Amino acid sequence: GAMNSSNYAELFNNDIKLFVDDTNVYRVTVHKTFEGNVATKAINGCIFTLNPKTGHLFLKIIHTSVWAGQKRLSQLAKWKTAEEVSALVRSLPKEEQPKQIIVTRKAMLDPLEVHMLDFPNIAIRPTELRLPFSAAMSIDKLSDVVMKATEPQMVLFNIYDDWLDRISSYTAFSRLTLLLRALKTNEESAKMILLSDPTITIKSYHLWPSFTDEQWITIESQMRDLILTEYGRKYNVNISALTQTEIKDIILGQ
Amino acid sequence: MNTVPFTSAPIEVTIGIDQYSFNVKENQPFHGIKDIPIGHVHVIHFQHADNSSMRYGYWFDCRMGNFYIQYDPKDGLYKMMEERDGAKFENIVHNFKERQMMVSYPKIDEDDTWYNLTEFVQMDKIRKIVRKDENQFSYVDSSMTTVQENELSDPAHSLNYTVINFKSREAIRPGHEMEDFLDKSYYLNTVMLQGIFKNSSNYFGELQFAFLNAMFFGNYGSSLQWHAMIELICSSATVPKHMLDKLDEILYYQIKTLPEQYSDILLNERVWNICLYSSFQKNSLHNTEKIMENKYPELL
Ligand SMILES: O=S(=O)(NCc1ccco1)c1ccccc1F
Repeated sequence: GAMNSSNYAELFNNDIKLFVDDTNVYRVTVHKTFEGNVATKAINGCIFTLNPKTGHLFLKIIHTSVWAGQKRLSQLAKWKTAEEVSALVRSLPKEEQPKQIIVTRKAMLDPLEVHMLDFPNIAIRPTELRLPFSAAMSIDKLSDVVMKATEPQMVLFNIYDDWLDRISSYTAFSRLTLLLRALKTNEESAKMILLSDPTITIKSYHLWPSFTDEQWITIESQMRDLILTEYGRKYNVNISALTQTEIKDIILGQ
Repeated sequence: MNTVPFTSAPIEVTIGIDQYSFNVKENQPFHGIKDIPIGHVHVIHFQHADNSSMRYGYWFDCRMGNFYIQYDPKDGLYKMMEERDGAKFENIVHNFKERQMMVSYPKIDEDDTWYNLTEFVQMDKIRKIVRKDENQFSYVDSSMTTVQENELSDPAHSLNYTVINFKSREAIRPGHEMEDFLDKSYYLNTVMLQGIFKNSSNYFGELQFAFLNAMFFGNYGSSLQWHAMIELICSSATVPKHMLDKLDEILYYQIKTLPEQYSDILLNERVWNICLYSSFQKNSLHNTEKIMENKYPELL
């Protein structure tokens, strides 16, 4: 059924699964026209399709040309996402096809189910988890490839860099969700934390800096404090009063 | 005017004939129903006074044979049977009529209700939904499941309604996923009308039969079929004008006839709200929308 807190370890078992997030597929800037009406201008988007076990990211770039002369774009964006996910599954060898696809937004269930009728053994699932995959466009290298695309393009990333050499996919996924949650709540501060030591660089073939296990623990701390700081600034709450049980619950709760 | 004689009424029972019903007492000298209008299918139905789970009946057409009811004390129900001997049957009916032991099918002359509910329903189509080829009449009850319900357990006792499934390969052409899912016109017009039903009359006949089984037996799978067939039309942008006008008439008489008190179990909130207020055909069912709004405004 629905993916939640109760069945979270299932993400890291040996059944191939993909998360699909469609938040960044249809992206617009809203502006005034000369006559003082409002209009949108579409920018390049992307489907965020992630194997939470391996870190393999299938970033399908959605070029603005997709939308030309189309109506009801927010509805079309769901169906185009479902088409591209189904085309990706079909492109994978049988033993690489997912057994489950978890959609981050329930409006994707019918579009994806209808595009995947050829795959009746692939379970299409919602999640109760509030996942911060919208913040994918706050990862510089991902934003750059989307913005520069002049045509439809698929780009393959490992969103965990080389972390699985040292940690489990459970820990890699928690690290990724905490990073994305921070970037989503305060991008400026999140990035400042990630670059605060210019000696720790991002390798050409990586998205994140080359932190030691010790530096990752410190960074993870600073990210939690940022999420807490921002939750404090948001709700007008004295955070210095909070307990560790109170605290844990608002990154969880978030 | 045709007659369905009863051998006897050994158990207390509510007997239905089409939209009419009357209570018969244990061993009441009831010998059946006369003046049944020729030209239409009919349904005789039963609800035992001692056990309301026992809810069942027979679709028949008096043009196809001489039918009577006889209680079977072993299977514990009123069974329909065909009398082959024309002269025996005529003599049975004549006696019971002379002794006035028959209720008269109580049709008001102004009243087109039964015609309006059964306009497209034909015994030959019923006999394909309800498979029992040795009889010319068809048994239905409250618990019989549909072929579709049995896919998601006894095939011989099933209602073989046409399977409609909006999220099936049948409903959705490869490469027209969004178009076919949001506008069911292809599924309605090519797959169902041209392909399976051959014409709108057969489609309406199954729709009407599904409603009637839902209303007279509280058959849940029939209710599901009636709603699917309404939704498939209302969710199609392209429907012949004659079908829309006829659908409005069909549905109006169904809503008109539904017992006020059964609205809650027999009407699907989501389908009706969608069909009357959201769908392509939201403005095409004036009669139906007016009777629903005036009779069942809570549901909406
Ligand atoms: O946004 S990134 O592409 N990745 C995440 C990030 C932010 C800071 C460190 O890592 C990036 C930003 C700034 C400098 C190098 C980079 F790799």
